[PDB]
Amino acid sequence: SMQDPIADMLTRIRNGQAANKAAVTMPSSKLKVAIANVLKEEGFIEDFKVEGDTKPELELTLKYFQGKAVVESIQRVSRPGLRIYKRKDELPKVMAGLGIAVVSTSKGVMTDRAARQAGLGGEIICYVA
Amino acid sequence: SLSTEATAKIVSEFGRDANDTGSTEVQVALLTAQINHLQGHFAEHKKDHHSRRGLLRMVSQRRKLLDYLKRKDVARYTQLIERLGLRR
Amino acid sequence: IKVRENEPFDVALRRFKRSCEKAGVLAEVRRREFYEKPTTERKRAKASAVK
Amino acid sequence: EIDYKDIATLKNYITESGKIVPSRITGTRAKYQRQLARAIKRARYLSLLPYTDRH
Amino acid sequence: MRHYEIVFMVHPDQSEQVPGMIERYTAAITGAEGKIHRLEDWGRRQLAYPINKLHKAHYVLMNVEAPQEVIDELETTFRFNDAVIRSMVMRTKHAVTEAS
RNA sequence: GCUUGAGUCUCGUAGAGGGGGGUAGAAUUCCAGGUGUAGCGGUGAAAUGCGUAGAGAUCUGGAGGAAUACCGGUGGCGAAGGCGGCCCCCUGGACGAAGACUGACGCUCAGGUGCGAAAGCGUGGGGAGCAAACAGGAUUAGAUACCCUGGUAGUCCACGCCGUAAACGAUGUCGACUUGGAGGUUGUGCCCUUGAGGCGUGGCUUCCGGAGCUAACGCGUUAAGUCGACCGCCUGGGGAGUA
Ligand SMILES: [Mg+2]
Ligand SMILES: [Mg+2]
Ligand SMILES: [Mg+2]
Ligand SMILES: [Mg+2]
Ligand SMILES: [Mg+2]
Ligand SMILES: [Mg+2]
Ligand SMILES: [Mg+2]
Ligand SMILES: [Mg+2]
Ligand SMILES: [Mg+2]
Ligand SMILES: [Mg+2]
Ligand SMILES: [Mg+2]
Ligand SMILES: [Mg+2]
Ligand SMILES: [Mg+2]
Ligand SMILES: [Mg+2]
Repeated sequence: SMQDPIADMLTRIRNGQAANKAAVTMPSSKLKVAIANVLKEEGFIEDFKVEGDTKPELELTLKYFQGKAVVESIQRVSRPGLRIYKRKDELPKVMAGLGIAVVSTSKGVMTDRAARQAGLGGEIICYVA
Repeated sequence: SLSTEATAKIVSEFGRDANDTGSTEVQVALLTAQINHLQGHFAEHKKDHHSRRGLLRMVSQRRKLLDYLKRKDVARYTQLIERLGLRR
Repeated sequence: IKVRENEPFDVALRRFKRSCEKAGVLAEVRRREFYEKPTTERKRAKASAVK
Repeated sequence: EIDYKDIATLKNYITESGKIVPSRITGTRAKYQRQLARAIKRARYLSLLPYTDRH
Repeated sequence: MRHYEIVFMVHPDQSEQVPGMIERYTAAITGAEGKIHRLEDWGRRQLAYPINKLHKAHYVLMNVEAPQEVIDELETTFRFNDAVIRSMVMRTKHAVTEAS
């Protein structure tokens, strides 16, 4: 039933945001981390944090610009029921360029801006603008 | 619903030490034991349709747990059903 | 139900009857059985008696 | 409440008629109003309390 | 081994048999190594309503710990026996003493 | 391999949860009798009906079946159906408090299987009250009705059928996330127990209400909000859930 963690991230964010909430936690995983990275690196959140050894624990700091939140929309795109894989020439570009799409390639979890540069493709995890 | 006395005795009989309560092999035997008991309950009555739901449940469980063990250690499995006496 | 009411007073003084029987359980049982509709009937004795 | 043999404590939870008294009158808690009934019923069956002012 | 409250009411005329009965039911229960935590020969008490015609009747409270088996035969002998006009074996939840 | 998902173990708690056996009081009808005497009953008004073989009314003693007043409650329990006197026996689930075991053993589920109100069917039984059918009396233009006097199946038990209901929250199951307020219910930790309590921390529930959602009504931490997994189903009305 907890069969898609990444959606739970995308949503713990989405919600916590719409609830003008500063913090947010969840059980972690290499895959969660690699994404939190891109979210920080590309600057949709302040910074993350994983506190624990036995039962690791992602922690994310939400950014807020003006009154609004920085993440205007965080949406799953691949998923257990139906998985997605675009090549390189067919990778998606969110909001015409603004905002971005997380994508896991054989050379790690990057953005579409990235993968395009890397010259390769992968599984488009989610969209974020 | 199956005396502490008896319930304990089986944990004692199927797992490592007592305390090894949740060992696969042990649950299966703990269920088995209740199921077989229950037969006499439903012998009389038979109309006790509600209680019956719990018993079927009992079996759905064991069945599931028994399949898991098989996938793990088919040795611990074979030993087990001989020992309890089921599958025919 | 019962009133001793000893010496001085010819006034009935049985207001106790408006404390249980009479149109109490007696208007109740008088007629249409009911059966599950009282459920609905009493679901207004509370949809009201909330305020 | 605690017991049906307590026809003493019990007798102030019924009307002259013998009918159990609603909880909305007695201010009694919930859990206990049941204990109370179930012990008035016991009292009644053991001819320890009338069902009825008819006796 | 389960406890029970247990109380029966013997017909007045047959009052004189109440002793022999208690004596008996006890030897019966203790017989199967069961304790006898309370006993109270309330004697002739007056009734709330008349029952079987006749008012007043000989009561006997009596808490016990004994197997769900002697409890059985008790409940029936209370039927077999016309002198007892009521009985009622009850709850349990550990022994009791004194009350009343 | 891991321990948090899921299981197992200890102790308890609440409960119209289920199956079986006993048993209680009140009422109705009936049988027998005491007293009593010309009406009772029923309606909107009436009549059919009942009563001088003594009715109704009152008292007493019985017989029998059916349901369990008060408690009783936006109370509780169960997967749904649905489950209310009391007691014992047998039994299912739920919950909570400690820690201890198992180590992903899970979620969902076409097909399949089981369950499944009332009516209805088969066999024996049982039959007080109620009551399709039917009969009589009224109303009415008519009255195959609604009202009245009767009353059979049925309603009750056993066993076996049927498998349907506006079987509804008209809202599939599971999981995660998201401001509040006032209750009801039921566990459990702590506090001069010094209050009939004081602050916590679970499960369940009722009423309001915020974002959000909605065609709107409305829903709103028990979502109709934000998300995922799986299943069922919809594709204009009629025809037809018919051939
Ligand atoms: Mg994974
Ligand atoms: Mg009678
Ligand atoms: Mg009579
Ligand atoms: Mg239980
Ligand atoms: Mg069936
Ligand atoms: Mg039927
Ligand atoms: Mg029949
Ligand atoms: Mg009629
Ligand atoms: Mg249908
Ligand atoms: Mg409904
Ligand atoms: Mg609230
Ligand atoms: Mg609302
Ligand atoms: Mg939803
Ligand atoms: Mg058809």
